Amino acid sequence: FLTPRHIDVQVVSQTRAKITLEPLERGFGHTLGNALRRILLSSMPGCAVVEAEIDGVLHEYSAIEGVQEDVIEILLNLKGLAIKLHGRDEVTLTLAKKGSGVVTAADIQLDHDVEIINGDHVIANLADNGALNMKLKVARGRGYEPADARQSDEDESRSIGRLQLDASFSPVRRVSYVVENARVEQRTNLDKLVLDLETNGTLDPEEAIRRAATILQQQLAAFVD
Amino acid sequence: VIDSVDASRVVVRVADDEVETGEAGVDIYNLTKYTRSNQNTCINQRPL
Repeated sequence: FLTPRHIDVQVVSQTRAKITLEPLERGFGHTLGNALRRILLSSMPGCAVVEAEIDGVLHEYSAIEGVQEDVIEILLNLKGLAIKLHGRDEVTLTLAKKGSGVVTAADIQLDHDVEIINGDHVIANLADNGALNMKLKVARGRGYEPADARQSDEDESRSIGRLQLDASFSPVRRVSYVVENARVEQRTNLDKLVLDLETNGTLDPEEAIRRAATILQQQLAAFVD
Repeated sequence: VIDSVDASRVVVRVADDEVETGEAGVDIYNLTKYTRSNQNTCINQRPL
């Protein structure tokens, strides 16, 4: 009998953001709260580094000269990046730095459609006797996918040159919902939802509820037809 | 005092107190890379 209209988005921080949709009917508050929690963690649009190609190393196990951290530790730091793709689905990024200076997420060349959220995220430590240069390639996916499942874009010749990573992108980390009480002066059984959303910054919390609404409506439409 | 830190090797200086007459600062520490152990496990050393 009641429908949520004109929800409120209380942004308290860049990562943590709480939302209070609307005071719903009793019984449907706790039902929609647990239903929306499993949607934000199952399938959400995200972007991460799929593969990284270095023109100075053959495989990911052997280390290089000039970098303090190992190559394996470098590939483990690229997973923590938060790259937002507005228009393009797959883009190629570059990175190159020479000298005694640490490299961060801001060292990547800027683009008109590529926006990196974090800038203080370190990658590796450099020195004066060595330098690094590599090419990054990100893509848009839905859920977790290992490197052995997405076996595509290969010609039996890029084995020693190209290095693949483990795509584990997840824009949502923590979801918490409680049942509060509200007054509308129409009925006595009113309750609202307070979703404690924890997004890494790849997507806006306002669009997270809209993207989680069209997927639930598409699953419930099978019962009507 | 450490002179230069690298993933392959690390070098350190020698203090003037506990040093000899000639060739005071000589310290070459070669860190081992990913080699095969006796149980088919990996072993490596990372500078800290």
